[PDB]
Amino acid sequence: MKILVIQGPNLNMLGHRDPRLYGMVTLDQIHEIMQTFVKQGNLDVELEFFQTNFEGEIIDKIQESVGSDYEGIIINPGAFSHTSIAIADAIMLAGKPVIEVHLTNIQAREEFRKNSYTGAACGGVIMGFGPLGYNMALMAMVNILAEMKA
Amino acid sequence: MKILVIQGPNLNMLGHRDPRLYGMVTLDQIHEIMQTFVKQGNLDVELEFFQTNFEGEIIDKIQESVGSDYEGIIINPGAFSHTSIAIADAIMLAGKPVIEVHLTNIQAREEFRKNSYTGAACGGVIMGFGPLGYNMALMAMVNILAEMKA
Amino acid sequence: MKILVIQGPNLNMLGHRDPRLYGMVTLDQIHEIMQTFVKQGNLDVELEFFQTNFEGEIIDKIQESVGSDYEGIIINPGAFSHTSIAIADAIMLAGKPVIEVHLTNIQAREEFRKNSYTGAACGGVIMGFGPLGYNMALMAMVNILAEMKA
Amino acid sequence: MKILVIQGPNLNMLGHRDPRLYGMVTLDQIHEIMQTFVKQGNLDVELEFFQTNFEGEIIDKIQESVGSDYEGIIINPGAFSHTSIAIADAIMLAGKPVIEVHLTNIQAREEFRKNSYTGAACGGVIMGFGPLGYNMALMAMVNILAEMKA
Amino acid sequence: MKILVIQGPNLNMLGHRDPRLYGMVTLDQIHEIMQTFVKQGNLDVELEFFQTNFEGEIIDKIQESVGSDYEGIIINPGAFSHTSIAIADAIMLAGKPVIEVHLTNIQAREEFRKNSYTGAACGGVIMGFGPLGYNMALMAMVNILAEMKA
Amino acid sequence: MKILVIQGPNLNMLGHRDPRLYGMVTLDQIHEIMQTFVKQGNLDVELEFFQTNFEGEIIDKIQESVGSDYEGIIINPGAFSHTSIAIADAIMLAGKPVIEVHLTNIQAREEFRKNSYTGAACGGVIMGFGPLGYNMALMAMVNILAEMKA
Amino acid sequence: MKILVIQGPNLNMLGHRDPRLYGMVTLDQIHEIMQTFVKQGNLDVELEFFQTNFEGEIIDKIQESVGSDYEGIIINPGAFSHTSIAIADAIMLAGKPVIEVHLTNIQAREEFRKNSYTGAACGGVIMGFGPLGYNMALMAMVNILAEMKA
Amino acid sequence: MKILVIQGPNLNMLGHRDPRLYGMVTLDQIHEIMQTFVKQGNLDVELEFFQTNFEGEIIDKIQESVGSDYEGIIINPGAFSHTSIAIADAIMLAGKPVIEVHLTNIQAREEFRKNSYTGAACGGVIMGFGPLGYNMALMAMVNILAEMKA
Amino acid sequence: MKILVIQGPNLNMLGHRDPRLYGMVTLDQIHEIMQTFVKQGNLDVELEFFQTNFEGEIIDKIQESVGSDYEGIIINPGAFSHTSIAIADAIMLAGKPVIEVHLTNIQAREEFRKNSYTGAACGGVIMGFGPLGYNMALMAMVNILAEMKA
Amino acid sequence: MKILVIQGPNLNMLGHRDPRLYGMVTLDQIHEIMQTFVKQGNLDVELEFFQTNFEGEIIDKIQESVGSDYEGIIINPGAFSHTSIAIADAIMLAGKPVIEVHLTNIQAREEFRKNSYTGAACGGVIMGFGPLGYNMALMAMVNILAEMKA
Amino acid sequence: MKILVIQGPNLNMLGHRDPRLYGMVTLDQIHEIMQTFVKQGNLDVELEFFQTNFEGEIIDKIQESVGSDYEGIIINPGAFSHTSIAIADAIMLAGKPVIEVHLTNIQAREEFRKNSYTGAACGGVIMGFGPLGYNMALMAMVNILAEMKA
Amino acid sequence: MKILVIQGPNLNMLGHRDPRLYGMVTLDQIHEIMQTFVKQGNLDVELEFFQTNFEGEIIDKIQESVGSDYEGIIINPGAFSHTSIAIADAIMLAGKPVIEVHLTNIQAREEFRKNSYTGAACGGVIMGFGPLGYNMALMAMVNILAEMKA
Ligand SMILES: O=C(O)[C@@]1(O)C[C@@H](O)[C@H](O)c2sc(CCC3CC3)cc21
Ligand SMILES: O=C(O)[C@@]1(O)C[C@@H](O)[C@H](O)c2sc(CCC3CC3)cc21
Ligand SMILES: O=C(O)[C@@]1(O)C[C@@H](O)[C@H](O)c2sc(CCC3CC3)cc21
Ligand SMILES: O=C(O)[C@@]1(O)C[C@@H](O)[C@H](O)c2sc(CCC3CC3)cc21
Ligand SMILES: O=C(O)[C@@]1(O)C[C@@H](O)[C@H](O)c2sc(CCC3CC3)cc21
Ligand SMILES: O=C(O)[C@@]1(O)C[C@@H](O)[C@H](O)c2sc(CCC3CC3)cc21
Ligand SMILES: O=C(O)[C@@]1(O)C[C@@H](O)[C@H](O)c2sc(CCC3CC3)cc21
Ligand SMILES: O=C(O)[C@@]1(O)C[C@@H](O)[C@H](O)c2sc(CCC3CC3)cc21
Ligand SMILES: O=C(O)[C@@]1(O)C[C@@H](O)[C@H](O)c2sc(CCC3CC3)cc21
Ligand SMILES: O=C(O)[C@@]1(O)C[C@@H](O)[C@H](O)c2sc(CCC3CC3)cc21
Ligand SMILES: O=C(O)[C@@]1(O)C[C@@H](O)[C@H](O)c2sc(CCC3CC3)cc21
Ligand SMILES: O=C(O)[C@@]1(O)C[C@@H](O)[C@H](O)c2sc(CCC3CC3)cc21
Repeated sequence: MKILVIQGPNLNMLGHRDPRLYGMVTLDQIHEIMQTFVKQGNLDVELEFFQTNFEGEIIDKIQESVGSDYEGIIINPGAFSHTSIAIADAIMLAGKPVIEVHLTNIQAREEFRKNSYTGAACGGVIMGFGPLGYNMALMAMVNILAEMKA
Repeated sequence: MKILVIQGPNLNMLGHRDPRLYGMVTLDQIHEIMQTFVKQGNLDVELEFFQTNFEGEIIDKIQESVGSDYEGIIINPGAFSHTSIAIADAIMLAGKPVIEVHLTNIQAREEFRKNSYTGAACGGVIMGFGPLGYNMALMAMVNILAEMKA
Repeated sequence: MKILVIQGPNLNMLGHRDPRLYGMVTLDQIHEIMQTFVKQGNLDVELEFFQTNFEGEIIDKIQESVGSDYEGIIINPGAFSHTSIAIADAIMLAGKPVIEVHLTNIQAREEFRKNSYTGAACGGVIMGFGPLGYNMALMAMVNILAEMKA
Repeated sequence: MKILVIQGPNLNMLGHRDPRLYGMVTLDQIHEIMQTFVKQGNLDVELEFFQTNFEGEIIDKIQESVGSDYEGIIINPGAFSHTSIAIADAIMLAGKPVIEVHLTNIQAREEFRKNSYTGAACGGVIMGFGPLGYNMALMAMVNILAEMKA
Repeated sequence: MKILVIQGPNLNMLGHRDPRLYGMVTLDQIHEIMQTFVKQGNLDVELEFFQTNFEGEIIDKIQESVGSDYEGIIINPGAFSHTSIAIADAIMLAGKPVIEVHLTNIQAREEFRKNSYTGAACGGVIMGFGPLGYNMALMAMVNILAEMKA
Repeated sequence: MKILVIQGPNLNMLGHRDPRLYGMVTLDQIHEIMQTFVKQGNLDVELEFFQTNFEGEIIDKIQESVGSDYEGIIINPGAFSHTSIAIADAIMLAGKPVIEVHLTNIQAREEFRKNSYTGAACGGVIMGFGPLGYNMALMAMVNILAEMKA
Repeated sequence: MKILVIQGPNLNMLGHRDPRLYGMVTLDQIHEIMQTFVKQGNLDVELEFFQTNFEGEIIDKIQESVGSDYEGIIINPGAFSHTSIAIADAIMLAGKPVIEVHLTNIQAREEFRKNSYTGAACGGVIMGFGPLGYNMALMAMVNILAEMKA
Repeated sequence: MKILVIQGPNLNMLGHRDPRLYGMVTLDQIHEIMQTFVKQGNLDVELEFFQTNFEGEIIDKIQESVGSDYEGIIINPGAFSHTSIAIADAIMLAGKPVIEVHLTNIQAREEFRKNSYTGAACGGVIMGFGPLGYNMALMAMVNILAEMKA
Repeated sequence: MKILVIQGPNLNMLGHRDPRLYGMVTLDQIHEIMQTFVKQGNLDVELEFFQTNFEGEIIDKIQESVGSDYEGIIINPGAFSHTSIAIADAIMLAGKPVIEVHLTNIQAREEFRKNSYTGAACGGVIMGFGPLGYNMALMAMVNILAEMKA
Repeated sequence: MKILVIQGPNLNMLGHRDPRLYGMVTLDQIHEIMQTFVKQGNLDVELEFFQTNFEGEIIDKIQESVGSDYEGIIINPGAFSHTSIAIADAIMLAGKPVIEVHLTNIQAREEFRKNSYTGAACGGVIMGFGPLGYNMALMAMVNILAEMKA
Repeated sequence: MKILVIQGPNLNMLGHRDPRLYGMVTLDQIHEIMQTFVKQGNLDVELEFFQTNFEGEIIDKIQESVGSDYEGIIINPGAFSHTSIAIADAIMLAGKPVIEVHLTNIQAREEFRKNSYTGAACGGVIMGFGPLGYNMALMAMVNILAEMKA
Repeated sequence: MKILVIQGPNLNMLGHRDPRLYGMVTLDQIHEIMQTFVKQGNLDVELEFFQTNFEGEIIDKIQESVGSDYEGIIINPGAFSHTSIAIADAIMLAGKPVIEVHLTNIQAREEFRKNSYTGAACGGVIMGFGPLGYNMALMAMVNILAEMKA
């Protein structure tokens, strides 16, 4: 399985800004942890990582995934979760499993973070576990894709 | 007349995804149908087609149209219809006729599709006719631009 | 094809009142223009025109259309667009194509004009083209009814 | 007892349109069933049936009932339930028992059907039993009018 | 001056129903009082009175007034005040002074009576004076029409 | 047929408190009246009555009904109608006919009583007939269960 | 009869500012016109005029009116109409007739002017007649106070 | 570690009702799967399982957990997620990690399921993975409790 | 006088959890303080204390109070204040004085705590005084019950 | 301790107007009762009483209290409770205990009385006990100020 | 140029209360800083400073400014920004430039501070710069008044 | 100090489109005016100017500023002010002073312009001064950065 990991606006600043709220582990470190989760698990998974601050680049990437290459997406759309009907539509149209991850619990913050157009379009959502959420999503994606093969 | 046809996020997937809702005619096929409508009508129209998943590329394109080249725009902003005040402002500022087209009837879907900032900025709106909407928009634009010349 | 053209409350005052907003072309003139569109197109269309200020007369007329006589409706429900669930239900129940036309762009006026119960019930909606909208609707209806025959 | 049965907009299409939602029993058939309920019950009831798509005709009829002739009303105002403050006022002013019936459960459909101005004005409301609701209303009206005589 | 007095749904029941709220003076009595106000004032006014429970009949009547006959309207639209965008549009389009009267203070009742589409379209509104409101409206109309002549 | 009659919070106080609004007939008296309706009708119905002030006891009881014993439920959830998504879900999951009864017209009281999650989940709803509503519900349930057998 | 005329915030600028919207007749001129209406009518009325930009001074004045001196109030609370629950309470507590006047039609302006706490507390409201509204209010007050004496 | 697994209203019907939406795996089967996840992982975890349809029993259980016995809770509050401020407070007061699981994606259903008072009180939330969500929660809890020990 | 003191969900954790917000005085300590207030005052009061996390147990207890034993209730419904229409109805139906106490100022916290269905049903409400509120309520209840005896 | 008792708009009319709702005890009588509560209690309290219908006079008075003279405020802001952010800010800025009292239960009246900006700024709120509320507030203030000294 | 500086409710407490949020610079100090800005700039400006906690005194002052004396106003209406339609109207009617200043960023605080009726009436608004905002406003006013002279 | 000036969507059209609302001074002219303000002031400021119609390019630029090069940002996000939570987050995360400027008063336009996510994230906001706002922002930034150095 190729699994695409899409990281949205501002995620590249992880570990460098607002450590109180988002922690001290960087985005690159999360990606190395995900690799280690696959390698140590001997999972038949190839991870591709992609970060961007552009809505259009997320949509382009999701559309790129219409192919025999990629079998699922794990996405943290950042602030676009709450605003991007376009990304939500791209997810709906992807026709492959998509899992949404948030570092924080978006039910427990400002009112404007409670809506997730993208999350509503995803099969499942994981929030509030920090970096561990991405490993949870990896566990879940492997299990989903194996279920679909069976 | 040069008429610019702008197609927004996800429109490039037409005919390939969710055929139940959006049909089996591709974006390229719609564009060939529009050309055929002009050629068979002997209309003095040059069509330029542009698709993008980027809000900023739509705005750049609309601004590009401030010129003796282009006389009107037919636009399907996709999901940005409901979210993009920036595109709505660009339309307001274009100072040339703009017609909004939607494949679907955005009054008859989710509540979040009912608002169209962009449509409110356009002279007219056409929705719910599938690909035929673009030919309706072409008919209308030709008639508007001929009225303005008179 | 028999196509029924239903014009709602206040439409009979067109061309005589508020010309700034609704123009100087009368309702009778629009109807003659629609005929000319059919005759010059050699379209196999018989138009029937009906105007009324009564919700109940619109519903009676729509129900009248349950028959081998009429194959589609083009309707401008006027202000009843925003208020009449009853007309919306009649449209839903008609089981024939219905197209809604507005002279003005009802996305670009008072907040109370944005809701269209009737438009949500229609296959398609055309707004903001003035009288030309009715010819667009005629073009569209002919194409829809020909598609259904095929 | 004279009991007036008022059937609102679109009810005359019952059994002929949207059978999935509203069933295959016609309005005339419901009225014959109500008669049979009275005759087989030996109830001292004279039914008068009235259907109309006009709000004003419902109000005129309700006002007609200010008389020694009619002792109660069973009404299905159709879509006017949700919109007609005027009919609600007529009901309030009738000074005789009025029972509202809906074929469908208007709590379980679109948000715009949940409000019933007319139902709020009625003594009681019955919804979601299809045609049987009218017999329930008949049972209830007989019992109410007998209680009032005692 | 011909002044048209339009009385909306349920007004014909005045004095006969809910006397606690609407009083014991009938509609016919109000009309005789208005005549007496004109006659005793030696006002150069011809009153025409019209009551109806039909929205469409109000609109037809208002349109009838597009003429050298009638110079102003005093209207109590009843419950249609709160619902009828169509009547509000007819008033806007009338191009003659229109005054709205309510017997009751519609600011001091149910929340659903607070909106008056028709009142917003009228030059002025009078509410809460019972039958006296109509004489106030007559005083006002005479003064307005005399100001316009000067 | 076994028919389960579930009476929710505060119903056990009927006839003892607030007689102006809820009447002077006790809950036990309503239950005896329902029995008499069955016995005098020679209906093949076994009634089981259950009252509780506990949401969880209502849900437990509804789940108890997943069995060859009980064929339908008549429920007055009291105030839980407006609040209990859990009871609404239990009703949805019951897979047997459920009818909601209210003594009062919950469209005609405080705004907070207008929502009925439970009523939306029920096949039908009866409100505003006082104790008679339960007999109406019994009539209806017998007719529904006989229709299902046929 | 002593009639107190209370003029609220900004009314003292009438005729001097925004003549397009509020006209060119000053507050002092309106007061002289009201006197002339009484004198020419030989009405047994003593007018007292009071203008202030202070909510507390309006309330003090209204309370001052608890006395054999003053029999009614005509009030234009200006912008306090929309905000002042305190003035609304003072009006409720006055136990004498109070009539609210607005120069403009507060149904036809900004959304924030539509609410009138004070108007809801008044017996009647007059709006949209400019200065003439005050004479209408005077006519009405005389008639109300004469009715109360009878 | 003792981990308490709390299952709320209606969860005991899993696998027996509405399999389309909630699947065919029973609650007991999920619990055996969780045990197998611990046993096969050689995790130092003792699971305690508790299901109830009572809000008060959930709160009692959570309070029971104030002790050296239990170190974390995995909870699916069912419909109480959307309604129970009391359970949310109990979670806040527990002073131990709590993870919320939903079988379904509560962002993608009825509007009334979008609010989760309980989820906002939890450290993290997992939704839309069916039974697998509970294993994800187990993975997460073990990792959280191990982090806290370090 | 027997005075029933009802303490709702989570109150039994007082003094043990979240001392910053709710203080360090336990529920048992508050109850001993209330006794001391009665004993030192030589008040003719018998206190009965009852805490529960169950809505149904509160309602059962309130209904228990329909008797010559208990003359008033002091209640802190906890989180049920904001949610429980059922408890509010039980209070309305109790026909004895009920006083609501909150430790905290529920006007000064989350928006979801501002509504108190139960408080609206109570004669009076005391909030924000911590444990002292219960003594204030005791002072008040004694004075109310003595006034009723006179 | 000097305790300032501030009474807001309309409170000076207590006992003279609307006795049904606000009772027959005057403001002066409440103040004498408060004195008697202090004198009979031998409390070391000096009361200062201040009533005004002016928002600005309340704010001036509260600011006056920034001094060694006054140690706490008991305030009934009347209708300004619901409207005055300015008074709420003055309370926040006072840096001394402030208790809000309402005669009536402002949770149980019009929707517009439910918001209390001032109450949210106060340490505690007492409502619905009539004049007794002020003695409750006095009891509470003495206890608060004694706690602060310790 | 005479420039009037109006400071609203509570501003006189600046530097003495809540220094964390509003700083330690007093109102008098801000006024001396503004003078120094004019003197050091050799600006042809005469400053007049006015602080008050009374809405009516602000309106009186603004009206005072209708004169050859004063050419512009810099205003911080304090909490009246969010509530005072009357002050907003006075500003609209002033017919001279008015600039609104807030010490804090009123977009970044409580929801109830986001609305500024007064700010909407002003030419420009400055917020969130503390005392420096007043010097920014002075810079701006000088530039505006010089532009108007040219 | 390096100060970054970020200009958002559509700002590049300034002076060329809608001069009535946005004036005739171009963006390049504003930038030259800002330079002149620095040069004539002998301010130790290096301005960098950046305009874009892309949300992602604004975020990239803001992140670019995490460096010893740039010390503050002046931003006009255009229409993204009202929509872009992503840009608001980037501003929050920048950890350097950011000032928002709008040419127009966004409190005085369409309702949809009133929300500014970005402005809420900024230290301060300036609106309604046209091009002068940018010089005000420059004055302010210099003063802020000098205060931080001290
Ligand atoms: O919790 C999450 O994962 C969010 O998706 C919630 C979003 O509401 C928010 O915009 C953001 S911003 C962000 C990266 C912040 C990093 C430290 C620089 C993550 C998220
Ligand atoms: O009906 C339309 O034309 C819409 O503009 C309505 C928008 O709400 C929606 O986001 C989308 S997505 C889309 C392309 C979908 C294509 C099959 C891959 C079109 C539209
Ligand atoms: O733009 C349209 O076609 C509308 O359907 C929009 C509706 O909101 C409105 O009530 C009206 S009124 C009207 C006839 C006005 C004619 C000059 C006398 C048309 C319409
Ligand atoms: O369920 C009901 O009885 C309703 O009153 C609910 C209303 O919301 C609705 O407009 C309609 S339309 C209708 C007649 C439909 C018939 C098959 C042609 C009934 C009703
Ligand atoms: O106060 C008024 O004049 C109203 O226009 C207010 C409307 O809200 C209401 O529907 C009605 S109904 C009515 C006639 C009632 C008559 C005794 C049978 C008048 C009015
Ligand atoms: O009208 C009904 O049947 C209601 O279900 C409506 C609900 O809103 C309400 O909580 C209550 S309370 C109740 C029992 C009251 C009994 C005299 C002690 C019934 C109901
Ligand atoms: O139309 C009315 O009478 C109003 O009461 C409506 C209010 O909304 C408004 O604040 C104002 S301001 C005002 C005096 C304006 C005068 C020319 C300086 C009157 C009114
Ligand atoms: O998806 C979930 O896990 C939910 O927590 C979502 C809730 O909104 C809902 O009430 C319910 S009902 C339920 C058990 C249903 C079982 C088949 C009988 C689970 C849930
Ligand atoms: O302030 C109050 O008294 C409240 O009634 C306000 C409610 O909103 C809240 O749910 C709770 S929770 C609670 C007990 C908390 C105890 C330390 C474990 C009290 C209350
Ligand atoms: O109940 C209370 O104490 C209130 O603060 C509630 C407020 O909403 C109301 O404006 C008023 S008016 C008032 C004095 C009324 C007196 C008999 C002349 C008190 C109050
Ligand atoms: O930030 C501002 O300038 C405000 O105008 C915002 C308003 O919302 C607020 O009421 C207040 S209160 C105030 C003076 C507070 C001083 C330390 C005693 C200023 C303001
Ligand atoms: O007033 C401002 O500075 C705004 O930021 C307000 C925004 O709501 C709006 O989208 C726009 S569009 C714009 C550039 C318009 C230029 C003439 C082509 C500026 C702004």
